[PDB]
Amino acid sequence: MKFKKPPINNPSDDATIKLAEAAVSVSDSMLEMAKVEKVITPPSKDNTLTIPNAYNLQARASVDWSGPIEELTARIAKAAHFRFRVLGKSPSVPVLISISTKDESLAEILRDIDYQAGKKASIHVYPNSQVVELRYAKIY
Amino acid sequence: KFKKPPINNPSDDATIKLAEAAVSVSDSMLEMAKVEKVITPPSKDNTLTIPNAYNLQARASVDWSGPIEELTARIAKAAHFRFRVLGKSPSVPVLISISTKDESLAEILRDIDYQAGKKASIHVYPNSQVVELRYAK
Amino acid sequence: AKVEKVITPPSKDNTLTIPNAYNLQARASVDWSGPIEELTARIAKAAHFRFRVL
Amino acid sequence: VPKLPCRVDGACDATIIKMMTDLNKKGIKVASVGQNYLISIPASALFADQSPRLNWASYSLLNEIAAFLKQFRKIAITVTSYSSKYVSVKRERALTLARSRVVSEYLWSQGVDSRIIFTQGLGSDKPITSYTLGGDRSPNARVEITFRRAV
Amino acid sequence: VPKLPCRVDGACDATIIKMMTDLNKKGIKVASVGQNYLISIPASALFADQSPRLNWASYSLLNEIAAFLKQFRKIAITVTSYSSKYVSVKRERALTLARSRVVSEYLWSQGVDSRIIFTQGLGSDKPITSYTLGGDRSPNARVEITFRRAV
Amino acid sequence: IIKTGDIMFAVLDTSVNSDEPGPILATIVTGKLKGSKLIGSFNLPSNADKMVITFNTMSIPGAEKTISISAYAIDPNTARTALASRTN
Amino acid sequence: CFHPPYNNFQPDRRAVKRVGVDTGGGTVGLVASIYRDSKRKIIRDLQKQDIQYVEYGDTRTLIIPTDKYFMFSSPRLNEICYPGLNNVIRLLNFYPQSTIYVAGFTDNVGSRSHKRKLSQAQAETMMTFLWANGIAAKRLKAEGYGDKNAISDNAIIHGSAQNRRIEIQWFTS
Amino acid sequence: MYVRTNLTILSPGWLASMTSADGTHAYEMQKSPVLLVSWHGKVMQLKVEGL
Amino acid sequence: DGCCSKMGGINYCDSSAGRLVCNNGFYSTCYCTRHAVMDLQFLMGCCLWHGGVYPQLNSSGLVVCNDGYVSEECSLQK
Amino acid sequence: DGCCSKMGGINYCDSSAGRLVCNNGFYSTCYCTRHAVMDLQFLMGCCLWHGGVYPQLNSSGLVVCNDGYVSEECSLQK
Amino acid sequence: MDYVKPEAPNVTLLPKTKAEKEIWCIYTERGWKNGIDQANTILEENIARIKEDFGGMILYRKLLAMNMVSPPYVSHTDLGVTGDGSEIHIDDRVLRITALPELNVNSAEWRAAVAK
Repeated sequence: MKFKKPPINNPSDDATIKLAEAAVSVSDSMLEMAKVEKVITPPSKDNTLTIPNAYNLQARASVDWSGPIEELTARIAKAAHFRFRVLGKSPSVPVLISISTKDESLAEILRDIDYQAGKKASIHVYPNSQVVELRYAKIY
Repeated sequence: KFKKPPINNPSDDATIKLAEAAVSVSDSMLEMAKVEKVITPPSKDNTLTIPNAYNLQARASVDWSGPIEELTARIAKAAHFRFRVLGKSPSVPVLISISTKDESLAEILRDIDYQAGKKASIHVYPNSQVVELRYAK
Repeated sequence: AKVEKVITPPSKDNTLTIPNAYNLQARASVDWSGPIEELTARIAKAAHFRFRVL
Repeated sequence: VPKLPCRVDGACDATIIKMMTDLNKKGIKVASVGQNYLISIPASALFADQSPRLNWASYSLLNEIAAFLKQFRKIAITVTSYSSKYVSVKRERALTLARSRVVSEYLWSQGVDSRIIFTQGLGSDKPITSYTLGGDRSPNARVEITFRRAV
Repeated sequence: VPKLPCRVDGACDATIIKMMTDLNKKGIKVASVGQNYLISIPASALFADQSPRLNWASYSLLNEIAAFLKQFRKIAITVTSYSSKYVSVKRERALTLARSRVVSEYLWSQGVDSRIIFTQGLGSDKPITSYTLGGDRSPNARVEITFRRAV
Repeated sequence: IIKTGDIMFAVLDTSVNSDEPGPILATIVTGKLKGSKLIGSFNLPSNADKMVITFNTMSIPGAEKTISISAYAIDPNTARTALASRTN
Repeated sequence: CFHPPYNNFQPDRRAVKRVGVDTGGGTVGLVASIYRDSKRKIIRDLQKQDIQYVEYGDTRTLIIPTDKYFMFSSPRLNEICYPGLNNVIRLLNFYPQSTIYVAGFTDNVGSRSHKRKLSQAQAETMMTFLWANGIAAKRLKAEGYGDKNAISDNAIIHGSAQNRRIEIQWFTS
Repeated sequence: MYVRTNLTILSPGWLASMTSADGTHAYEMQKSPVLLVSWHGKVMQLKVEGL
Repeated sequence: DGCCSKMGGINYCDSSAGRLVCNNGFYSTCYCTRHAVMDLQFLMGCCLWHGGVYPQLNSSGLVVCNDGYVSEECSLQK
Repeated sequence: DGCCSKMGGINYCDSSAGRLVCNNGFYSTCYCTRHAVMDLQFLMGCCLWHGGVYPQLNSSGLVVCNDGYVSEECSLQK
Repeated sequence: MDYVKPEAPNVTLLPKTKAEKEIWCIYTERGWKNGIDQANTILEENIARIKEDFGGMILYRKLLAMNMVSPPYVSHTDLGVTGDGSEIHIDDRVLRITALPELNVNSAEWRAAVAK
């Protein structure tokens, strides 16, 4: 007959509380700015065409990387048994990507990577030659 | 017998909120990058293709930082291809840095074209074994 | 306050009512500050209507 | 120097060779050459008959596997699965893929400090013997993990 | 800070849970969901047969539920009633409305710390029992009060 | 600014008998001036009821200066002027 | 014996092992078995656990915490509270004619479509587990709502922790 | 005095005030040891010392 | 003294609520932080509804507030 | 203390890795140089993420950073 | 937050009675509480500061999408080989921003938003 309420956990901490109370407004701001950006510009194309899937891309990978692109892409090409190609010249300021995913396709990881690159580097794959090429953009 | 819980698991009410907030901001920035990245189809790309003739299959370790005309002249002499130009040289030449330890000549030419960009390009004809360096206007 | 308050009849309210055409039944989350012309042109294009000004 | 670590925490070579000898007497093979190390495990103690579903008693085995794994330093861990020819190629490849996915997911749930986890299976493509008498009782139906100790 | 009260005035959680347990043993429905509490009383213990006249001894129970409600901080309480169908629809609608008015007026005379008391009466519009042989002796002849414990 | 007649602490670590006057050093341990050293002397009382220290020459580290604020001693944790020693 | 994976969805004979280890008395084993399968002891066990059962009127309801019963941000299920799951199916075996509704609820933060899809997936996997326990699909309705009707408040951390939930409702007839 | 909150002051009167996107208010005004606000339709006092 | 008494006891204090969250799933009536909802209906302090007491050291017993209003009631009489 | 226990003992310190190497064929756990890869994730000191502490002493009790920031937790007060 | 742990306790006047020992203990406890509050205050102010900067950057991005702020404009000047007979630089590029971003006054170029 003793009363209770279900959701009970370990006791929390006030700094985490204040972190949550900041992060909710940060996430809300991100949500509305992403919505207004999606409205204010209609997309037309996706990197599915530039990076088409093929065989031996089904080997899954879970990652936590926080460095430059090139070592990570070298490990990817080593696991993928595909030839490596680099175009353009490396800039002075390095390009650093933090990725924390869970067991996705290699093609989707690569599409995430080029989306992270944006307008600095681009990714192409030639399955006719079993190669993967990255290119630094012409800039300044 | 014993199945352990995850070690650094979000077992706290603040931590799960922080985690889903992280998921939200990551998804927002992901679709921002998706809607903002601009590409071209791989049929409309204006890059030099690979003629894949047998003379281009040689390998080299080449480091260079300077002009392009003498460079592709040396490449054509190494490939036993005749070489010519098409246009007039600008006052400031286009300087291309190359650093490779092992590469073949066709993709060497492809990255040369990629570094050249809009100001010049290269055509390679394997019917009569020639190359030309075409300027812009 | 009852005697000094003024009001308007609900029959003679000079507010444009809802014509309830089916293109007008959509929802939006919109914040805007400023002029009126871009707002009415954008909501006209959202409504897929023609537009005019007098 | 007292403000610096004398040794990396959670590391003791006597315990390393102790659990290495325990796994050797258990039967799971541990191969060490240069610095790249391989662990070969039979699948019969891990799963049921041709199924991508674990056993309850294998959780302590996975626990001590992760205890061995958190001991070292790494960058990438590669896990691959192998089976026997049963009906087709596709079913067996999917079975090995599911087993590799499950073991990689549980290992990431455990506190290994890897940066990259690669998971895949092959089925019955590269047998370690021509002794094709057994199915799930054959020693070639297996799972192998591979990594390299860094620095 | 000693001038600041450690707890809110006139409250003790042990007293609250004790009188809540006593009232649940007395036989009235107490429900807690999140921070929202709702109390249901059978009307046969409160009124006469289909009439808005009050049993005189029931004001002790009214004082008890007033003392229980004194321990909480709130703004809005919904007071409604339900009944059986006797002759019409309007009869029990007016009866439930008037009984809600009576109990809300006495509660407002007593020590309510809220700001809004809502009075509605519907009668026999939402039955909650498959059993329908009783009239006022049915459990559907009832009153209820809902609120949220705010902050 | 140090106010006219406030409190500070020091530590005495080098001993002397009250026979020949000379420099004696203490080190201020807390407060505004940190790492400071103070040299001074003592006086000879004709009566054996107490013993006090004449401290005059102060040095503050960091800046190479020498001010000469003069101050005396009190017995710690008794707040008296006596010296904890033998008089027999 | 027994299997912590739900005893492979097999109907557990709890009485025979208890009366065997008690006869190793028969009467005290029988009264212990009826004490174990007695509904009030099951309800007190569910009160010892973090799952809320309410009976009032013709409707009976169950409230299940998503955080303590699932892995985070996933329709996959926690594999620890399976004694709670076994007691859930043991209690729900008593009423083989009521229609069953299950619903999911989440808090206020995130994409609206994400909240709706997450709650729908959680309700669907819960009703899938219930269907696998033996009850046919004609009595089952799964709905996943987001922040439509909050049982708690989101401006308080503890209330927001209380907010996400699993609701089970069933009538009498 | 500069006060950031979400409530609305009653007693002293402020020279300026600002409204956020979330309805939180900021007030710039003269100093005071006390404030009066309405929280949820209920009046309340507030004390600030060390002016 | 006993906030979650005859209960599971104290779990923690939520400063989002400024309240003692008990081991049982209900907030206690006790506050922890000063940033909580304490309904204040009576207070202390001289020179109220002013700028506070003017901080000069008047030689006479007459006192004034920072707004200029004279709080002779708070001041000693003569 | 004991690094190469249950082994052949410590053979030598390889400074290219900065680590000990035991008398078996394997690398050890302990290190010998400070130019190695230790995962230092806890630090002390004040005026961090700034220009460092100010080397010139302060007449007052406050402490400024070389960036110009004030380290309040490194500053004492009453 | 910075962290210099002090491990130097010095006593001015030692406690002799249990009453003065008790008031010393509770005043030490109250000072412990005060230091806790000050740490929370500093943390909260820094939280507000970094949230302010993040909100300012994301509001700049959102207002640029709202077409109220000019983008920055930056020119490039490239030169080939340069230097004396002792020093050479193969290609130098000098990048210089010439037009800082700013808000506009002409209201007509402001595209609003819509949603579904």
